Amino acid sequence: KSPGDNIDFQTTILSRFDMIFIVKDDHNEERDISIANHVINIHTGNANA
Amino acid sequence: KIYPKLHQMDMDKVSRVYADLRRESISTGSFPITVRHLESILRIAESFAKMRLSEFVSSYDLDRAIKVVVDSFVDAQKVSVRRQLRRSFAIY
Repeated sequence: KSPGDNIDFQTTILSRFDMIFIVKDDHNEERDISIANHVINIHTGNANA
Repeated sequence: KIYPKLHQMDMDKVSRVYADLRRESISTGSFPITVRHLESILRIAESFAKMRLSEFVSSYDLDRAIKVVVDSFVDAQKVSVRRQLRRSFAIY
């Protein structure tokens, strides 16, 4: 489906916003492993800090 | 008094588990398991270490946290979607 009718609010509200980002989730494992490693580095890994 | 931590030695398994959770979840397609579930696994691992008065989180605490998270996620699914318990996530 289009971005409109896939959203709760009025379609024309999308006109008011300057830039609209569709943050789709990609289920590719390369990205999943990287995100998990990053998020663990966040959680007591103390690497990111 | 007890503020536990983890160490990078226990990164590998957790990442793989997260991936598996994702892939059995989109195959089912009923419930999204996002990065929030990985960060809930981490929190429950910290709690498991806290009840043992430990200052670092052992791999057994991580295993117990993973078991709790996967059991809660599985029991919130449909009977048709519940297969992930019998033959997908039976390893955990």
